[PDB]
Amino acid sequence: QEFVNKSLLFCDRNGKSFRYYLHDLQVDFLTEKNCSQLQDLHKKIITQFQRYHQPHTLSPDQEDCMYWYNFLAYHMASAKMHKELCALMFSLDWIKAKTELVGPAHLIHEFVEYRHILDEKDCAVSENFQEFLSLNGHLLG
Amino acid sequence: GITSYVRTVLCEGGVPQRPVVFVTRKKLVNAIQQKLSKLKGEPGWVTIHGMAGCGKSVLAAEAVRDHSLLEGCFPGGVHWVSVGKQDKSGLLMKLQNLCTRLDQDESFSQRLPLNIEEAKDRLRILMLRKHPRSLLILDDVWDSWVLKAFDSQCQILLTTRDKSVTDSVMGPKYVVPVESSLGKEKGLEILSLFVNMKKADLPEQAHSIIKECKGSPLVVSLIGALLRDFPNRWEYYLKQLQNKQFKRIRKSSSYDYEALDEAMSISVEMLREDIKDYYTDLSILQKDVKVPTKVLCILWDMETEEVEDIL
Amino acid sequence: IQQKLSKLKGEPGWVTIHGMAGCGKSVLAAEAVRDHSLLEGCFPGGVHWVSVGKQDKSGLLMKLQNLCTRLDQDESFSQRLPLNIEEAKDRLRILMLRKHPRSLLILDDVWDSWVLKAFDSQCQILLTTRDKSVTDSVMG
Ligand SMILES: Nc1ncnc2c1ncn2[C@@H]1O[C@H](COP(=O)(O)OP(=O)(O)OP(=O)(O)O)[C@@H](O)[C@H]1O
Ligand SMILES: Nc1ncnc2c1ncn2[C@@H]1O[C@H](COP(=O)(O)OP(=O)(O)OP(=O)(O)O)[C@@H](O)[C@H]1O
Repeated sequence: QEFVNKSLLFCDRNGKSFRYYLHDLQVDFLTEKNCSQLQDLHKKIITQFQRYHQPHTLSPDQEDCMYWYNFLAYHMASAKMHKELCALMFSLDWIKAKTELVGPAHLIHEFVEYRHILDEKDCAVSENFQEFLSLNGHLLG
Repeated sequence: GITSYVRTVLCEGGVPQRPVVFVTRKKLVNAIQQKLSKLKGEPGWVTIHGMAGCGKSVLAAEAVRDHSLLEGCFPGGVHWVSVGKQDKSGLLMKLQNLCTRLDQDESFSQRLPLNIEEAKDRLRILMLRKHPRSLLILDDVWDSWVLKAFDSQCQILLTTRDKSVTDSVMGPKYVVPVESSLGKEKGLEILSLFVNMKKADLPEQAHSIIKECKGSPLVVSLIGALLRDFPNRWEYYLKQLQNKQFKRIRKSSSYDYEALDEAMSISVEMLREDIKDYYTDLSILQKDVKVPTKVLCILWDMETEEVEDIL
Repeated sequence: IQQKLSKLKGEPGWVTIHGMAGCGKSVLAAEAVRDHSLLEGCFPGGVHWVSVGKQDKSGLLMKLQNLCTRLDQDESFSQRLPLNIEEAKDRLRILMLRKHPRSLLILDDVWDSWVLKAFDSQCQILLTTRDKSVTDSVMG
């Protein structure tokens, strides 16, 4: 609320809720200003999250329920922790939750975009996942 | 009959005006007006008490809405001048400022008095010849050193921490006990103006928290601004404040200070080590009980007469 | 904006426009207020845009000494300047009361609430700042 009061943050008041956002340029500024602290932040919140709720435990009843499915892979990828990204996404539990809370299109998009992010063996596996995901999307939703 | 002159001047204010959201303290407005007339054109000291942000000017604003009351007392106008806590050099700088205030058009020399004795003389001459029959109001009087230069048995209105200040000065004393408070519906009127809801449109929790706080306007104002932004959950700030309210934890506020200690420390620190501890030692008593004097002898290790005087 | 400015109805209020240097903050106001009759009856004595910027205490004092001069363009009063903030408050009040009543002083680039402390007097004030939320720290 203070950030908003200082023009540092924009607030879409969704009735009783407050969905906060930045404009495009407002994000671009810090994107350049911040360095390696960002990867540390990425790695930090991964451990911290797990110290509290597991990403698979993470039920749709939460507020941040879809948050972590929309962004955790992004965090690991940004962090360049391909070993953690592999461990996260190569999982039928992770897929199950993400597709029941968020949906399979974003997922597929990631398995594609992350082909240049992952390691050689990992890419070969991820390609199995790229074909795997074609199986579903029938029953999903 | 409020003259048209006042009807226009109130827009600027010679004195501070009433709030945007208020309840007229009907119990005090009429009685204060009736007590002000007891001067009958004779000298006296009228003192209003309270701290910054607790409605000290708010009281006066509604109480003195009657023009004819003071129409014949101060034809030359009423001026509200902030004084505050000043030391000797601050009183001197304030006296140099007061000289300038009486010559707004610079008709006399731009030079300032050099000492207190000279300032006394210059102010007297200007109030005698150019500004006779007018009221100078001293806002926030804290030190008797300042009052030493004003104790001259004249019609003086001032604001301070305690109405008892009238005892240190000479002349007929008039004070306000402020025996009035706002109730439920009055607090609901305050709310209605803040959120523009009818009191009937307000949730049950808004009525419940009034039953808990008994409708105090200082609490209603804060909570309204808090729940303006925060989802309307009275429970949040209610149970929170029961833990150690926002008088304990300073928050953003329109009030000059969010801690009581800020203003209070002026009167507490201006004391002596033994009775400064005694002041703080009073908190061991389970409120809210009216206790006779004897009970504090053991606590202070003081003799009955010693306890009585300190109290 | 024209329709919202008329909501003052001759009563006090705080109008705040927000943005940063070079992002069209003055550009917005320039087109929005092209209607004269809107403010014709609000400020007959004129509108003055005065740059304030980020000032510390001594900067506010120097700015107050400058403001005193601004109200006496023809040097009809003493060339001497106020010595402190309390005096400056008084001098400005007298000149705005008697010589420049019914006019608008616009404070460009407000950054610090220390400055606003000397202006929060429930008057018709237009100012520019980083965030429109500034109106919450003042009354009216
Ligand atoms: N009768 C009342 N009805 C509604 N609100 C009240 C009443 N009395 C006090 N208040 C509230 O208390 C606040 C106190 O106002 P203010 O800040 O003017 O107090 P103060 O003691 O006069 O301080 P200062 O004199 O420096 O302004 C008001 O803004 C209002 O929120
Ligand atoms: N509606 C508009 N149409 C066209 N150009 C615009 C518009 N709004 C902003 N601009 C552009 O943004 C620039 C901002 O102007 P300017 O430098 O006056 O902004 P500022 O925020 O008012 O800064 P300052 O107030 O110190 O001048 C303009 O010169 C123009 O290039």
